[PDB]
Amino acid sequence: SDLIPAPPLSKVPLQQNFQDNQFHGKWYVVGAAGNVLLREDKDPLKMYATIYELKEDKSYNVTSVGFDDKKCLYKIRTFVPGSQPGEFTLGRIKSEPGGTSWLVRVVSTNYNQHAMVFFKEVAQNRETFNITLYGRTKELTSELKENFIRFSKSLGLPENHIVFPVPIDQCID
Amino acid sequence: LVFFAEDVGSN
Repeated sequence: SDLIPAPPLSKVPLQQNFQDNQFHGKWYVVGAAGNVLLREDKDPLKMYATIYELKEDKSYNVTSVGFDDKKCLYKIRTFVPGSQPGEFTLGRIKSEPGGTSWLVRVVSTNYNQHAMVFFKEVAQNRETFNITLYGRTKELTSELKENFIRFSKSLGLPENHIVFPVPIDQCID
Repeated sequence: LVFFAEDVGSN
């Protein structure tokens, strides 16, 4: 009808012995694959950054920097530690209608260079999910590309459901 | 969308 079924959590590995204070900091969104498709309006999706800030209570203050309409956009929220280290939930979700509970899981990371992070939504029977490719820089090697594509496909996503955003020199640096 | 990945849509 619109989307690919969200794969079981078994299909989604977790970074063994996840290290809080080393995943902290800025990650560029250099790749994105999701079951929800796009508008393809204009055609290129701009690159954006996400700053993970570790707090005392082990939650992350998550600030995302984007650029659109001659404006720098800032999206601030909290990632609450989930059942296993490397897993997060989205809390404080109330008020504005749409009880969307998010599931966050760190699959793999260098801490120093790359990370791949799984995202799952639960809201009204049909579930939206995406995998995000993070890098400490904006560079994208064919090796990292191919790695990500194959990981996407193993979760049931087609080639055309995978996006590699064009790098920008505005807001995100 | 500008924040097309991660916890999409929120707020």
